[PDB]
Amino acid sequence: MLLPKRVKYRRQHRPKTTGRSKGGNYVTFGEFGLQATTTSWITSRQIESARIAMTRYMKRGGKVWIKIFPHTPYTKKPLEVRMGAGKGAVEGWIAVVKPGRILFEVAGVSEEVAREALRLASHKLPVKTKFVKREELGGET
Amino acid sequence: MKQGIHPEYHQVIFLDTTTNFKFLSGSTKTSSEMMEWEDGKEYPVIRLDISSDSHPFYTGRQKFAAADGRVERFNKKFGLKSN
Amino acid sequence: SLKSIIRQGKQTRSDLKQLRKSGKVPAVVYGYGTKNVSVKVDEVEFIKVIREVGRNGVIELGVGSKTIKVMVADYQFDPLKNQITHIDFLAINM
Amino acid sequence: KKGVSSTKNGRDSESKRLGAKRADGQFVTGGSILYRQRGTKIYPGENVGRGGDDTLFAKIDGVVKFERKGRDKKQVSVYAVA
Amino acid sequence: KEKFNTEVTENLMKKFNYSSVMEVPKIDKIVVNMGVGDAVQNSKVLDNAVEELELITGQKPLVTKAKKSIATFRLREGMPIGAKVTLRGERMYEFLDKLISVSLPRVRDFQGVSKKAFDGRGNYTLGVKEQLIFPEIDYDKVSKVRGMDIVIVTTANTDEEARELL
Amino acid sequence: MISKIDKNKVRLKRHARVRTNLSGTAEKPRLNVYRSNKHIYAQIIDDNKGVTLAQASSKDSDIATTATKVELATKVGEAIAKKAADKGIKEIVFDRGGYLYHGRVKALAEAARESGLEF
RNA sequence: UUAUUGGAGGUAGAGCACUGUUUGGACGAGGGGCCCCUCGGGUACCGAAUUCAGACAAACUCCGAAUGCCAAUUAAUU
RNA sequence: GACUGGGGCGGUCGCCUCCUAAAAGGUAACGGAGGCGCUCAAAGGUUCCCUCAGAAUGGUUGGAAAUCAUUCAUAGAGUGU
RNA sequence: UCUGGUGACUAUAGCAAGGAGGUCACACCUGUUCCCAUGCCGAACACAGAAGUUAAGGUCUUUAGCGACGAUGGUAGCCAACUUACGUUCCGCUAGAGUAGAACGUUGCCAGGC
Ligand SMILES: [Mg+2]
Repeated sequence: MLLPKRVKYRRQHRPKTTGRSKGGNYVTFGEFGLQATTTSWITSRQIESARIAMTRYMKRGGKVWIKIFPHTPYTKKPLEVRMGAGKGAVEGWIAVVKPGRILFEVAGVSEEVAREALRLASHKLPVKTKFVKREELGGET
Repeated sequence: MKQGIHPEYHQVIFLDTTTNFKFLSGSTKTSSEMMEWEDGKEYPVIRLDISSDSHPFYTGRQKFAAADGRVERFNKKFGLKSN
Repeated sequence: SLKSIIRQGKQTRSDLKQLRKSGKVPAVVYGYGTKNVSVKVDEVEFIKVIREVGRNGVIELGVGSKTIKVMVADYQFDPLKNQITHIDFLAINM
Repeated sequence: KKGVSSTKNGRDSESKRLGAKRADGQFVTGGSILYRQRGTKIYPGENVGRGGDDTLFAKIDGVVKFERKGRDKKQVSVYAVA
Repeated sequence: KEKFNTEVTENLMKKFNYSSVMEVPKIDKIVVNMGVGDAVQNSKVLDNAVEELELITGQKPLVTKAKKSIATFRLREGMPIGAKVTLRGERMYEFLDKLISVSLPRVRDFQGVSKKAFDGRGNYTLGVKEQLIFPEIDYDKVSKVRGMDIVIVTTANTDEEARELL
Repeated sequence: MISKIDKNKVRLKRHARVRTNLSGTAEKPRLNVYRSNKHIYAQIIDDNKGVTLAQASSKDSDIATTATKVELATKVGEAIAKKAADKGIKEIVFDRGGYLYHGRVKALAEAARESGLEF
């Protein structure tokens, strides 16, 4: 529907990626963060909505980041066509999420309000989730 | 030094102070400070104005020219008027 | 400073996932004292030992002969499972 | 629907069959090619001559041997059949 | 001339506690230069004037950077020179150039490393050869060099060869 | 700041550039030329042997040169030929280091042909 | 076919050193107005300057596996 | 006239480089990006010589764009196309 | 193995910084009559000299700040096989990168002086 998050293309058509597996990508900025866990990938529209939520329920300002950005398009072509001919026009952008990325992170608040806003996010995304504290990476050198 | 792209010069009398040589050099006739500088690769004799001692610039600060009578004068004038 | 240990055989085929499942843990220690060692260790008493001395404190790792003082370097944590793998020690200088 | 309306990019049969054509430890005859390439993806050494498309061959019989020179760029060098 | 060089040769060792004559600066290049945003005929007179001041031809490089917005590309340009060993040391004496309003002797430091120069202007005269037969007057850039690591030994150099500082 | 760098290095570039054309060490021995300000050296050498077969140094044996002269170069250029008679080898290639073939180097070579060693 | 040695390339993977994308900081090189001054102050956004950390790629790679492929005056089986 | 995700209209029909191409090669699609249907009497050959873009600062032509000027600059330039 | 010329070696050689020395090496260096030469210029190249000097170049000593090397361990991936349709899992080969440790202020050949 809406695609605010965008960039210079460099190219407008691309073979997809479809996810298999990974871990990692701990928290580095804030304290509290959301961990995606499971089967899907994403468009930007979704992320925007989640940001609306996470900005409202936190008054007192309260800081947010998005560690990821969609670097990839999502093509989908005219309605009720026969297959065959050249790959279709643009409709979307994509930020793939294996199990282990950390989409949303916050700090400036307590442990609770974070957790609420993150519930109110994970209902508004495909992926199952998990709540995390920044206490440890798996490497510090 | 190529031969066909190189000009030359002439003109005229050497000096009085050193031996009576001209060493492919100048002869510089000035008025305020009157050094007959035999120091110039190209044309003498040169009816010039400065020796670099004339103006208070190359040598340095000097008395050379007032530049003074004006200010002071007008000042005293206006002063005595109201006085 | 007190850790009960088994000594590892260094060819412990990918079924060592059993060890990690048992709460046991692999690790190594090196630096100034000796050349290289592979060990086992419990996770439980290790997370005790973190708070006990601190991150970079001086543990006396277990052998059976002389314990070696160490200043724990590194570990490779994994999310989605909430635990540690392959701790890294360091036999310090004096 | 069908036809409408596009490129047709695609110029898809474009082949020249490059690569390598001998191997180490291989007796070889004079005039024989070892290795096609472009630029100098491999340099020549001894007993070798190059051509007007950066091909490589052996001016003389022997045994093929590739080598390293400067941590990036290799070279090929026949050495004498005993 | 070099007669002064024998004096400053002493002054700059009095002043800076070196341990060697060899650590002293020494007479090095001049470079003249000119230029135009565009020219068609004047180049003949560029060479004319510069060849009249200096006793040898200046040369005509090109603008080689792709410009298509100030003029076309590779319009003729320039008259640089390398003036040297003794034509050089004679040239530094030729400095007599007050024309009318040279009351600004330009203390301010030409390149921050050891090159301090009296970059200047005009063709009326250079304190030498008043011509007064012109199409036009043109700025005549300069550089000047002493192998050193600081502008202050240099300012001491051209000052001890009696430059006006401020 | 500015510095006329040592001329050995640009010489070195000019030395290895010609060898890339080829050296000839494995055809017949190569003769080289170093050029100090005060005097001149020379050697012949071949590979893979790595064996230096000739040397002819003016100041290193016959001291007190004193002036770098073209003629003195000719002496040394003969002397390697005599020093090569014992081997008699053969019609050698002549390396130019990174130097011009103008003389005095050209004089060394010219008076090296004077002896019985050809190019 | 297997074992043993050697060998060409640059996928998976990993990564930011080029290409290009990107987030938040540090930011200073400096500006734009609204306004003061009236010579300067410039008070949100910024380019690039330089960098801390974290990311992305069939048509980016400082790197780089398993497999396969090419030969062996080599050996066993067939 | 053939292809042709029925056929038709549309589009293409030969050649060069890449990617898809699965670490040799080869390997299709109405898959994704670009071109070619020439030019040179020197831009060829050969012997010599040299090393650039960018950046910093001072200076007439002041987008710090024009040439200068050194320093830093491992190829970021240029390579008929 | 003190110096120097020329070769080989994956930059473990380097790069940055500082300390020391020269008339035996080399260099700066004085100069341009000749050789010759600079698109302007003896700056460069070249020829003739050796007035001055260790400043620079270059050589030696030391530094691990930069860059290159860099294991061992365990991880991702994957060849074979079993289950399974699971953005699969378990088992057996193999074995990265990144990274820590550590390594590193070169090593040898030939001639000629010594
Ligand atoms: Mg990948």
